[PDB]
Amino acid sequence: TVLTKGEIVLFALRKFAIASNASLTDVEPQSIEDGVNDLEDMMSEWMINPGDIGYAFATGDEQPLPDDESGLPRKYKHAVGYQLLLRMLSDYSLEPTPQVLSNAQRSYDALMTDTLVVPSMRRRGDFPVGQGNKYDVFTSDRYYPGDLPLIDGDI
Amino acid sequence: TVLTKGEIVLFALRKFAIASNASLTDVEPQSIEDGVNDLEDMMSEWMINPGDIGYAFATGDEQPLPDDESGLPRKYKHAVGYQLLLRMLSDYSLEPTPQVLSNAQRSYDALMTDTLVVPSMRRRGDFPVGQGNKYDVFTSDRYYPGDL
Amino acid sequence: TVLTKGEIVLFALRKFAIASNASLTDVEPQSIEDGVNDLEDMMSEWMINPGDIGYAFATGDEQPLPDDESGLPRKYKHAVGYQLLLRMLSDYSLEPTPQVLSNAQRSYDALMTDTLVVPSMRRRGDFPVGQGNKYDVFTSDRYYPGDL
Amino acid sequence: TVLTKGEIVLFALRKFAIASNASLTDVEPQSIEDGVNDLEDMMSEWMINPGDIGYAFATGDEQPLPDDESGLPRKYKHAVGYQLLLRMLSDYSLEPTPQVLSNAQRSYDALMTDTLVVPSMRRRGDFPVGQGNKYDVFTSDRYYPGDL
Amino acid sequence: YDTTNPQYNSVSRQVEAGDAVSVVGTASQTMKPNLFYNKFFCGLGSIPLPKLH
Repeated sequence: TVLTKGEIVLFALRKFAIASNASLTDVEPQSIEDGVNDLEDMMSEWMINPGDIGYAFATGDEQPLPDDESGLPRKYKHAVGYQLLLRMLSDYSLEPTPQVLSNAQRSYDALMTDTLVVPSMRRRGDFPVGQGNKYDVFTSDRYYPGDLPLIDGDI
Repeated sequence: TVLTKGEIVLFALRKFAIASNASLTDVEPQSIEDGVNDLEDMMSEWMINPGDIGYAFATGDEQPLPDDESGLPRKYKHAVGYQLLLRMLSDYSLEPTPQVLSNAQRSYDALMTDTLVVPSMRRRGDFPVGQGNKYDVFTSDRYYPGDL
Repeated sequence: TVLTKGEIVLFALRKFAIASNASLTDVEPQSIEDGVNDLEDMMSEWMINPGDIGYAFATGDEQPLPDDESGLPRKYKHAVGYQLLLRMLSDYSLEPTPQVLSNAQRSYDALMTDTLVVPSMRRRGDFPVGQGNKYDVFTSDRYYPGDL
Repeated sequence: TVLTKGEIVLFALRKFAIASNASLTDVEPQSIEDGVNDLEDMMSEWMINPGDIGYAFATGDEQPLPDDESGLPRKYKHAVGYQLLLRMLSDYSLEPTPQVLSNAQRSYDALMTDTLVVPSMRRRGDFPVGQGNKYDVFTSDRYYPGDL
Repeated sequence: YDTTNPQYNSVSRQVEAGDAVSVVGTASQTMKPNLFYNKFFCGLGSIPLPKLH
């Protein structure tokens, strides 16, 4: 239904065969709690470089739990899982094969595509407005504003 | 035909000889569930970069099943299977061979060729319309709208 | 002699010595039906990039049989067989060889040289017609029709 | 929450498996003391090139303790931990893996991105101000100040 | 009969199911009908054809 902080840590640790449903050896729950903490710190530092994506942080001072819902869309779980796996691979003294790196790169590019900006720079501010715009009757001003016009806030 | 979600996972498993008749190996139930979940996640992700291809997702409580219809045409089966195989081989810690990579990239190139649209630029909006267009009685446009 | 389906599958199996008439150990029919299904999907995909080569897809709802008539011309046999062999070798955990790759490339080029079209660029539609063509004033023959 | 100094050292040790539950190895108190001292010294050195990032130093001629409060936001935790791990690896006679180096580089790049300046240099100081600015009725300056 | 865009109504009520209709005329009568129309009812035009070489 909804994405939870537990199933991301289960997509990780299974995409690299560390632990799985069919595995005869399972990882201790302390490692899952550590993975949840690592995920929270990762999404906390992602607040600056890739921007906000919709993470639901643990409001207040209470400790996070793996059963909380994160609110992320189902179309963002692959990139997050691959990045988290890349981060936690060194914990178990492993190395990433090139195919895993390629998949992670593709997922990261897909995620970064969806959050484009293209600021589309505005005019200068002293740029003249031509007589063709009829600054005498149509628009009172005769130069480009350089700021958002309003009705009562008036800067 | 219907091309159920179960068929796609079985194709990927048969390729690379993880579970096939030639290998004298039968498929475990858990691997099928993992493959179906990975297919669901991959097709949910594919809604942005490649585009929409008409795949049908479950409603409410998902619980996707191998007997559920997929809605994909028969053409995209090979591309979807190869992409799933590439994203799933890491579960069993297997390095793909170059031939599989070439097949996958060729099928993906064909898939992206099928759904390619090239946008056409339009006039600025203040661009004049010449006197040859008869903008007196034939049209009222002294300039192109050109923005939509 | 019509080129029925399954004959292509048998040819692909023979050319890599997986199974043939002289093999003491043969392959189960499940592999053969998997091969014909793979051929069906490959033709469905080929309906996009190479083009249409007159393949006779199965109608209704019945699955493709290994004995029905494919309807392909004889000249495309090697091309289809080599492409199927390339897309099928990975099923048996095997890797191709340079000579097979060269043969497949040559056969594919021979197949592709038949579908070539090289479209011609018509007139712009605003291009004037020379006055020496002796047009008619009221029939709008002063300019090329362009398209449609 | 609070991110005490003991959180950083344990994270740094765990990330290379010096002492973690997965490795079944318990932590040595001497390693904790050395890690705390190294973190304090590294922050004191970071007070020049990366600039202040909100660290809460120990005062009163008292040695740092793990139970104390670092005073840093959780965003810098990964970068600080990776840097400290890189500066402590030589103590145990180890060699970093390329993935660890890439992760540390990415975290440091994010940290540097978060603290950009771009000072945006001012005018000269003897540069004239145009007559269109009305430098007497509306302004008292005929030249750009360009100072302080 | 549009209930969302009442501007374009051209009839008093909707033609619901079960309404009674009728056909004007006779079973197999034939005749030469008279015609009445407006200037802008239908238009006629003749396309000129191109010369051949």
